[PDB]
Amino acid sequence: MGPAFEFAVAMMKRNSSTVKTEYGEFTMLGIYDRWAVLPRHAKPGPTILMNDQEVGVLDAKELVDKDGANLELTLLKLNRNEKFRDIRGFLAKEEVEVNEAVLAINTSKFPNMYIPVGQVTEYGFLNLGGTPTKRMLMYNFPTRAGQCGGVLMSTGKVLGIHVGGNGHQGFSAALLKHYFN
Amino acid sequence: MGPAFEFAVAMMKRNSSTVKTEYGEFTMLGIYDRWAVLPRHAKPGPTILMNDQEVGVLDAKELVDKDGANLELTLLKLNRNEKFRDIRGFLAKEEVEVNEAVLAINTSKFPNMYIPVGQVTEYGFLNLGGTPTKRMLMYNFPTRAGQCGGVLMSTGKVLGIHVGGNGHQGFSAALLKHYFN
Repeated sequence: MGPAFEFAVAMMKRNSSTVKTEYGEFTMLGIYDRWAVLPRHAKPGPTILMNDQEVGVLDAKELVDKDGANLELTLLKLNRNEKFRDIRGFLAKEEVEVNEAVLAINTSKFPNMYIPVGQVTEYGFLNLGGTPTKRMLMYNFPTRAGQCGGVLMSTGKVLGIHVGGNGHQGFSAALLKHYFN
Repeated sequence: MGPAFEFAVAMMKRNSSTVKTEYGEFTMLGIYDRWAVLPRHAKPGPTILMNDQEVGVLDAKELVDKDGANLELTLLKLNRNEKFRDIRGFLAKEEVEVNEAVLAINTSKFPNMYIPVGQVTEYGFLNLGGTPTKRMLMYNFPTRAGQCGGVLMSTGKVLGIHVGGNGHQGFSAALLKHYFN
């Protein structure tokens, strides 16, 4: 658990920011270059607020699988000079299962908070409030709203982005390496 | 940092509970026997809610120093059979300063959350919203309300209880071993 928290703290400090869209405040992870990811429900507009400063959004991809199914992630390309530390080598080729994960949240409502969720299992398919969603990861933790965007991590691995919950279970979209080109 | 989080997680799981008084929801730490501590502002009544079950409060001591100054902690003795794991040997004789601390919160608004606050320094005297307060510990973290009661920890040490903040600084009351007799 300790090494996962140590990994998470350094990761969040280096690659995470707090983002405000018209739909709420979210944790955001920069992946490489000027590309980041948000949970789909952040519905970013043509501009976002990133650490309280206004930033233009050049592109927004709502990710779906080959048979069109919802993946619940939105990739965005930001209009800014500074480049994200490349973290693509932390992203698995496929769904990671682990016995000890930490979920990191970085917003106003949850500033630098970390949650031990323990075991993460590829749950896979999920009807996420009406929408057929795939590549879900599940862990047991008493969900609240505003955790959306939280980053799911273990030692050396960024596993996914928190996208939903039901009182004792949380769901992350798996953050796969191939999303990133 | 990792060992502190590992310490905190096990400590919270063993000795902490979520408590509702008429003044709010708070993290509570059981110390030994049927004695626990709350931040003063929890103002517990003759009964509390502890993990959603009603519990009688046999005694409540608002702690002050020898010259009467506010210490911002309330000790309470609970009317229940189950005994707290004795954690008095984790409590320092005097104010602990450390370079890496973790603040643990366990309520509905913040369920099993952990925050790296880094360096804790005996700040000592503080005018805590009108009240002259002593034996304060200070750390830098972007405070929100509902963190009251949070438990401040490092590897092997329970340092204090979170009692106040101002946007970038948090304050804990030092949890001294001698309070406990």
